[PDB]
Amino acid sequence: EGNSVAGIIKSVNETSGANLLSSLKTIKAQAAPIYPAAASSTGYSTQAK
Amino acid sequence: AKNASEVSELLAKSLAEKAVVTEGGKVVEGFSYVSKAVAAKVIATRRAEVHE
Repeated sequence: EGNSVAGIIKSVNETSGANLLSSLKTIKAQAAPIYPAAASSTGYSTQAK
Repeated sequence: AKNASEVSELLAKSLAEKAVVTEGGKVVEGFSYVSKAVAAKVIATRRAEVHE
């Protein structure tokens, strides 16, 4: 797992000048941190039981 | 004959694009010159690849 800036730095450097500003929200999102999604509940685990 | 103006224009342009440099009527062979329009595309290339 490399760091997010060197992925931003690489994938901005390998992006031509015409498709730069179109491709900036896909570099913003590829280096956004993971916030894991809410699964469905299936609550009351074995230590709560 | 409707495209006779086309062949007449191209006949001049083929002689003109490889135009030779004459010093005193003497042709200097191996005379390389870079245009003002060729050199102004080298600039606009260099200005655009620095701006990016």
